[PDB]
Amino acid sequence: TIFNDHLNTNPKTNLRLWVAFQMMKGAGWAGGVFFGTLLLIGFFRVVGRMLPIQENQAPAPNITG
Amino acid sequence: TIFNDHLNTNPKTNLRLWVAFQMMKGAGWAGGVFFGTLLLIGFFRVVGRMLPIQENQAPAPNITG
Amino acid sequence: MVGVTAFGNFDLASLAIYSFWIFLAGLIYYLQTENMREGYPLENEDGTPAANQGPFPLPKPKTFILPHGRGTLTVPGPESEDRPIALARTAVSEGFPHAPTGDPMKDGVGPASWVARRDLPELDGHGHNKIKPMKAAAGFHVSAGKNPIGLPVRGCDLEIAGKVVDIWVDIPEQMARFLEVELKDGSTRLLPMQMVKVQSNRVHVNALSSDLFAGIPTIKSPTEVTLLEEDKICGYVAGGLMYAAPKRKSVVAAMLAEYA
Amino acid sequence: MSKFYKIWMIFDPRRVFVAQGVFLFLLAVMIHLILLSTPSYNWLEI
Amino acid sequence: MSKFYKIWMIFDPRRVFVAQGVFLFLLAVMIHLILLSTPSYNWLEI
Amino acid sequence: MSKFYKIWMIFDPRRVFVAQGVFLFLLAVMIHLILLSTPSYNWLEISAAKYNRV
Amino acid sequence: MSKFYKIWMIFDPRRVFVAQGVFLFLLAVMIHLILLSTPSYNWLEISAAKYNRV
Amino acid sequence: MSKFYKIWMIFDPRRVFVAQGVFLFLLAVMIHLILLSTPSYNWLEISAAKYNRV
Amino acid sequence: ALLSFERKYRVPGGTLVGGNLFDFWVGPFYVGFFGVATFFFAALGIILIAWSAVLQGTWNPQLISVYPPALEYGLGGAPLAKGGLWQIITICATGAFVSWALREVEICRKLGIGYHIPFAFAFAILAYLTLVLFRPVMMGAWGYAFPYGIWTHLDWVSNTGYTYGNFHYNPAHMIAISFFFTNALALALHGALVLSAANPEKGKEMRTPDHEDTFFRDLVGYSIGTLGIHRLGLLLSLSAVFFSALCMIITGTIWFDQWVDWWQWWVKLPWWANIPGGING
Amino acid sequence: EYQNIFSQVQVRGPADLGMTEDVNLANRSGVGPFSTLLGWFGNAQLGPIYLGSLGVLSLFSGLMWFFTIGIWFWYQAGWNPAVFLRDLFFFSLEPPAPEYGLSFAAPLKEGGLWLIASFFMFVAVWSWWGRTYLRAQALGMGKHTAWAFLSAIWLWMVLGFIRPILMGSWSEAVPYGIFSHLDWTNNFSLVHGNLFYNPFHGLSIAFLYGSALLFAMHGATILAVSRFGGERELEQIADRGTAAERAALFWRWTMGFNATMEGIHRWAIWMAVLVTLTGGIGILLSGTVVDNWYVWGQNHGMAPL
Amino acid sequence: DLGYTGLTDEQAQELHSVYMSGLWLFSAVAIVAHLAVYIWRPWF
Amino acid sequence: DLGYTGLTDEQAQELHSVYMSGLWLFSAVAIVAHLAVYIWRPWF
Amino acid sequence: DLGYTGLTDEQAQELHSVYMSGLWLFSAVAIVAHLAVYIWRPWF
Ligand SMILES: CCCCCCCCCCCCCCCCCC(=O)OC[C@H](COP(=O)([O-])OCC(O)COP(=O)([O-])OC[C@@H](COC(=O)CCCCCCCCCCCCCCCCC)OC(=O)CCCCCCCCCCCCCCCCC)OC(=O)CCCCCCCCCCCCCCCCC
Ligand code: BCL
Ligand SMILES: COC(C)(C)C/C=C/C(C)=C/C=C/C(C)=C/C=C/C(C)=C/C=C/C=C(C)/C=C/C=C(\C)CC/C=C(\C)CCC=C(C)C
Ligand SMILES: COC(C)(C)C/C=C/C(C)=C/C=C/C(C)=C/C=C/C(C)=C/C=C/C=C(C)/C=C/C=C(\C)CC/C=C(\C)CCC=C(C)C
Ligand SMILES: COC(C)(C)C/C=C/C(C)=C/C=C/C(C)=C/C=C/C(C)=C/C=C/C=C(C)/C=C/C=C(\C)CC/C=C(\C)CCC=C(C)C
Ligand SMILES: COC(C)(C)C/C=C/C(C)=C/C=C/C(C)=C/C=C/C(C)=C/C=C/C=C(C)/C=C/C=C(\C)CC/C=C(\C)CCC=C(C)C
Ligand SMILES: COC(C)(C)C/C=C/C(C)=C/C=C/C(C)=C/C=C/C(C)=C/C=C\C=C(C)\C=C\C=C(/C)CC/C=C(\C)CCC=C(C)C
Ligand SMILES: [Fe+2]
Repeated sequence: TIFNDHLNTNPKTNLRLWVAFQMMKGAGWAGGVFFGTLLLIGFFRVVGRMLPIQENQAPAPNITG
Repeated sequence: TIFNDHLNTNPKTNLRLWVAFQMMKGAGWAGGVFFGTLLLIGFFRVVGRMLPIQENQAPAPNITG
Repeated sequence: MVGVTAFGNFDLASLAIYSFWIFLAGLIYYLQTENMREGYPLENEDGTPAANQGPFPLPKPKTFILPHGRGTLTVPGPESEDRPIALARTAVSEGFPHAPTGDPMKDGVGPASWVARRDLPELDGHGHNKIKPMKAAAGFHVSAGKNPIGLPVRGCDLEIAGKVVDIWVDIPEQMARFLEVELKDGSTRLLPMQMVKVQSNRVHVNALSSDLFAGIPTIKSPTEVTLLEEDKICGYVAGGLMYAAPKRKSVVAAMLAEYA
Repeated sequence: MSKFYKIWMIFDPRRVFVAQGVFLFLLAVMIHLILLSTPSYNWLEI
Repeated sequence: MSKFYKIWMIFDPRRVFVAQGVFLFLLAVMIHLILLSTPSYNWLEI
Repeated sequence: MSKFYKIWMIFDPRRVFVAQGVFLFLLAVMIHLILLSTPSYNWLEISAAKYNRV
Repeated sequence: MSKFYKIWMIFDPRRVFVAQGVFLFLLAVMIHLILLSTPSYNWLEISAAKYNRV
Repeated sequence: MSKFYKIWMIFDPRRVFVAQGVFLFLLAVMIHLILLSTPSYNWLEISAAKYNRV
Repeated sequence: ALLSFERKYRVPGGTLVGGNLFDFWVGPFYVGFFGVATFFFAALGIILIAWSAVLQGTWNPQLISVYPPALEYGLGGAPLAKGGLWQIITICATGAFVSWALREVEICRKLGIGYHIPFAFAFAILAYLTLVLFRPVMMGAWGYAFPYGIWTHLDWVSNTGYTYGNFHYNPAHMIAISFFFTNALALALHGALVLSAANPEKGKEMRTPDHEDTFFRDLVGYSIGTLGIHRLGLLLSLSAVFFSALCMIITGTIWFDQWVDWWQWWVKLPWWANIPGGING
Repeated sequence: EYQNIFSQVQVRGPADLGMTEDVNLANRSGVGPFSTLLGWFGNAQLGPIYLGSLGVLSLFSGLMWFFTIGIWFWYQAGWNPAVFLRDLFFFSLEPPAPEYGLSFAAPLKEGGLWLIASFFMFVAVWSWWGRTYLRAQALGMGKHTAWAFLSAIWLWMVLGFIRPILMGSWSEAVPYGIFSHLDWTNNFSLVHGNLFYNPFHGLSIAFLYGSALLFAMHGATILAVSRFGGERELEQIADRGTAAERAALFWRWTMGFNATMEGIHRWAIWMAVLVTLTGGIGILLSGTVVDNWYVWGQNHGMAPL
Repeated sequence: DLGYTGLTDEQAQELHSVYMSGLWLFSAVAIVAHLAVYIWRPWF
Repeated sequence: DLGYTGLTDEQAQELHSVYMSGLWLFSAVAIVAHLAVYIWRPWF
Repeated sequence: DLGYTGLTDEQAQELHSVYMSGLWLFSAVAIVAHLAVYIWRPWF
């Protein structure tokens, strides 16, 4: 790195940003998983919208009461 | 800093966290302002709740239509 | 005379309101014209006159006859500042800061600026000197509040750079003006009262630190102070707020600097 | 498009990044307010 | 409570911080679902 | 049209770019609010009527 | 008309161009708002009536 | 009429030209607004009536 | 361009946010980060008032009015055409005022002077926020705030005052009015005194502060001094605005009746409440 | 930070008897006591006050005006000290009824005393104006204070003397009483339509708000540059210093224009004078030319209908 | 030959020529817009 | 040869070229948005 | 080559590249959120 304008910050704040970064690695991975799951559910919901399920429509398989 | 376990990351990611940090300084200040404003409004709303404004209640000062 | 019109809806209410609009325009013009007596004509950043002078022309000059035989001041007039300014322009275009070339406080530029006034003390109505130390004044004594004489003086870095010897008071005005603060160099400096926080055990100076107390411009004569050197002392003490910001032990400043 | 990078030989990164953070937060708060104002898209309902 | 700091002579900070980030995000998403499930405190109705 | 570039020997780029950014954002907000004000082109209300949200 | 150019030996280009830009934008906003105010030439309402948006 | 030019040994051109520009624009806006106010000479409403745009 | 003396003061530094990103001038105006913000907000607010003029149907500047949402909307949003433009303009005005105060801080700070001026402007900002934000939020609806019109916010003042009868009987109101009148009196006296000292009988020497003290001690018998008069001016103005904000924050919130009914308590105090005669009884 | 709002330590010494040009000192009294309470804010010295011919005239007339109103208040309470204590703000010395018109034939008890007190008040106020002029003249100063006071007197005269004569009735002057004169104000507004739609009323309010504005601005500026000796203004006019420059540059960088140490006081005096000048004009037009201001505003593009 | 702004004859001519080129470009775009609006809906 | 900002000819051309590239990119995005809106719902 | 800031060509390219990586990450998160909202409840 030739920028040499960020290197002037004190070592304590370097540590600070290091661990802010550790936590955003961890839970950015977790967020990617959760929101990819929602996008998958959304794809299936759209496919369900475009199909004529919504006109001829099945009875309940199980009682639930 | 004696930790010496964060210093092993490459300089490019040090730059990365440096500017992630710049942006969270800026807009953490902005968030503090916005949410302090909401807490002030909430304090006034609570004081309004506990007072008997809600029983004897003023007519509209201006027409608005 | 209720409600007859000269034409349309125009009556004395309308005549009065329009007359007032005209009078207000004239009065605004006059007020700005009176306020164009200092600082004009306008000039480029390199000292040459600007192409701008404004919609408002300069007024005719008027003469103040100074009291106590000090002469006459006639304004507007030719204004130079009779001193060199140690600044270098940052950009070639206009409307940009001029950075100091050497030490900023101490060449006297920026918040540490001063003006070449008359190197004479201002006088009271009767002709004597206006500002005067307690010992030189007859009958004056600290009358209420915490007497600052004999207290140590702490700078902005939480060192003590000297301690208070005397108070300079303003005779007709009956109010304290300077702290004569004496160092263990042995020479004395002057402290504006509005720059010092007098506490129970300690006289705090947020402006300056210990190492800058010695640099304060000293006084020519030891019982009097002239206008020039009042600018000089006040400008340095005040420019200490920005130009001694690094050396200062402030919780909030260190807070923000560590974050920044 | 390729050489937009030289914007950074014009602007100091620190100041630009502070301004950009403030701007982005303010814009997000703005839009969440426009959505909150309409009877639909006001999610804070119930 | 004063010497809780010695936990870091037991645990490597990197691993702990990754795990803690994952845990906190998952817990927040959980609670959002709990609020979303009840007819009141469900903001996605509108 | 060819030598319009000489405007930059008249105007300092920094000030011009700050002013231009402010102007462009203000103009965009202007036009978006004007569109939102009219019952048509208020895209939010249009979608609300299309899907019967209200 | 040939020597109108000497106006620039009277006026500083920087100030004149700033004032001209401000004036032109303000005039354009003026005229657009005047057009939007009248029931005709309010192009938004015109297109709303033409396409039966309401 | 020949020596009216000596007015410029009385008045500074810069101030006079600024005042004249302001005056001319204000007068033009005056007259246009006066025309727009009257039901006739409000060219907008008139064009609306002639082409039956209302 | 520059005053004869301005150049030695145009130095870098003394600014809260943004280093030297906006640490430059545009003509005489110092810009700064908060100058950029305040120009944005002021421009947007003036534009939205013009767009209100378009929607309402008038181009008369004295008839343009931007009304707040009606009472039924409560503290929520309203359509732009019937109350939302008022809300956006209010946000723009608040942002512009706050940015103006912070820009003033930056300028005070580059020049090395105290922060009395942004202090005093904050009082006016808080009075405006009392009228527009605190009281209507405490009181239930945006419809209790005033419209943005030259002659229609006077209607708001009149209606709000007459909701409680003669508003003259509000006591914090009386204190604020006394402060305002005293402030105008002090301003007239101060301007006159300084001008008369600097411009004496015609062709004789310029006066001194001793002459000012002598004149005013001859007049009434107690001169306050130059520092005293400036302190008293700042404090009179700030007290007036503070008591205005108080008298309006308590109105319709802890007091709901006629204000002379408030004054009624002194009359009914035990050791005269029953005596016949006089105005009362 | 020290804010310079209150002195933190005080000093005092010999009293200042004041300047001695063209002033007859036989009439100047002796210096009074020093007040430690007043000293925390400004000067602590009280006196000496000048007691001249106009001083005695004004003191006599004002004392008799105050005494006349007080004696009427005592009569109006039935001579009961407790009733006087409890109804002090409700008593009123009310002018003659409309049927007397401008005549001085009103009996003592519906407005003869009002006329007597008004005569005393007239003499007191005009004597005080003359005294202001002469006190300025004795020291060789300008007459600016006299003319600002003349503006205030113009509003006062319109309220109590000129407008009743124009309307041909003493019943339309202001009663002497706290709540009674407040009700006179409210009823004046009610009778003539909104005074809010009186344009000169609006101008008067604009200049009162401007007085508060300008004087907060100026007090704050002078307290902010008092670290350079900014409060010493006559000398900054005489010999410009860095306080004057920093103040001018603050206001120039803030709003694009500034003033001078001298000229801000021209702004101040005119801002304060215009209040009562436009107020007097508005009250004089009120009822004499317009008797329904809301309708007038409707006719003049001010009100919607 | 006044020299209020400091520019010479050649500089003045060059700046005025580039200005006028910009002015006529602006005018041409305005004329195209005006013709488009007039054809779309006349105001005379 | 006229100079106020202190930039030279080559610097001016370089800065103007990169500006205009940005300007045409902005314009292209605006045209795409305008066509999308026009197709979605015309205003003429 | 103006260098008001003081940066060189390589520094400029490095800073701009890391900026743009951050910008596209922000944009991707925004697109995911927008698609989620659009699927949940369309505005067109
Ligand atoms: C040609 C074509 C025709 C055109 C026609 C149209 C003209 C358009 C004009 C547009 C306006 C232009 C600018 C005007 C403001 C100029 C101010 C100025 O120049 O100051 C210089 C000068 C500065 O003095 P200085 O240099 O500091 O003194 C140094 C000396 O060493 C020491 O000197 P000194 O200590 O001896 O001070 C002496 C002097 C200096 O005064 C001061 O020190 C400043 C004090 C400011 C307060 C003054 C206001 C007091 C109000 C008095 C009563 C008010 C009620 C009147 C009734 C209301 C109207 C119906 O005192 C005065 O001048 C004030 C006298 C007030 C008498 C008012 C009598 C009733 C009105 C009669 C009109 C004529 C008035 C006098 C005109 C000639 C003056 C020489 O101050 C003045 O002269 C004051 C000017 C007073 C103007 C008139 C005041 C009332 C205005 C009424 C407005 C009504 C509008 C219409 C509405 C209703 C209609 C139905
Ligand atoms: C319901 C009531 C009406 C109304 C009715 C009136 C009437 C009626 C009048 C005013 C007047 C005024 N009103 Mg209004 N007013 C209303 C609403 C408002 C509102 C508001 C926000 O609602 C405001 C800010 C104002 C403000 C104002 C002032 C601008 C103005 C008075 C100037 C002044 O200082 O007089 C105070 C100063 C004086 C009276 C001068 C006194 C001078 C003399 C020399 C003093 C002598 C002192 C004496 C000797 C005592 C000595 C004491 C000892 C020495 C201790 N009004 C509504 C619409 N108002 C006046 C005016 O000018 O209107 C155009 C007026 O007459
Ligand atoms: C409500 O009341 C109503 C309206 C009904 C009735 C109103 C009546 C009122 C009273 C009407 C008042 C009218 C006034 C009195 C008329 C005055 C007319 C005259 C005095 C105006 C003068 C005009 C002359 C102007 C045009 C001068 C033009 C000259 C210039 C072109 C250049 C000359 C200037 C200098 C000298 C040239 C250069 C000099 C060199 C040698 C240095
Ligand atoms: C209510 O009233 C209504 C609205 C109904 C009617 C209103 C009527 C009013 C009166 C209309 C007023 C119209 C005005 C008078 C029209 C003025 C038009 C002209 C004067 C505007 C000028 C436009 C030219 C601009 C576009 C210039 C562009 C040039 C730039 C692209 C660069 C050129 C700048 C410099 C010279 C280039 C670099 C120089 C180098 C060589 C150093
Ligand atoms: C109410 O009225 C309504 C709203 C109805 C109608 C309103 C009408 C108004 C009049 C519309 C006004 C429109 C204005 C006139 C449009 C102007 C558009 C142009 C002038 C804006 C320019 C955009 C170009 C921007 C995007 C530039 C981008 C370039 C950056 C990406 C980097 C380039 C900056 C420097 C040169 C790069 C690095 C320099 C090097 C060589 C060191
Ligand atoms: C009222 O009008 C409404 C609101 C309705 C419509 C108006 C809308 C307005 C007009 C829209 C305006 C939009 C503006 C123009 C959008 C601008 C967005 C800006 C350009 C987004 C730029 C974002 C830049 C990103 C955040 C840059 C990030 C740089 C990084 C922080 C540096 C290091 C990168 C690291 C941290 C990320 C990847 C590497 C690791 C270690 C994760
Ligand atoms: C125990 O305490 C004692 C009894 C010893 C004394 C205490 C007295 C207290 C209770 C005095 C109370 C005084 C009241 C409260 C003062 C209130 C004054 C009110 C507020 C004045 C307000 C407005 C009055 C102004 C407008 C009057 C203006 C009238 C002037 C223009 C002069 C009028 C000119 C007259 C009509 C000319 C008549 C000439 C002769 C021939 C009759
Ligand atoms: Fe002052």
